[PDB]
Amino acid sequence: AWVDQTPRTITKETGESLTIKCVLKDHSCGLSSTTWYRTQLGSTNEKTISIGGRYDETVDKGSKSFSLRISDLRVEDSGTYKCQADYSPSCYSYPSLESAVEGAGTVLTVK
Repeated sequence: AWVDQTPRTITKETGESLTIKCVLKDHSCGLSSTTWYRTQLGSTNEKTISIGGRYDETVDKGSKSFSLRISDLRVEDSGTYKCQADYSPSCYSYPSLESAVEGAGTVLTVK
């Protein structure tokens, strides 16, 4: 299993929107949950993104893909974005019991 994250590099203007797409690849079952992270340009700390406000997530099990949309881009949205997909190696047949894979990241530059 691995996650394909697109786009890997992008520049946007303020007030524009970004959609990042992650698709879980080479796995026999669906993903069990997703998480999005941000490290703002200039900083070293990875923050977990809460979905709500200007952040919108759409999970499409079927294509096994999950997408993050950020509205009304601000200059301070600049940074690296990462997606994580949780999954069971055994498709949960073995009790509990998980692993995760993450996308390559998206380097966003606003304005």
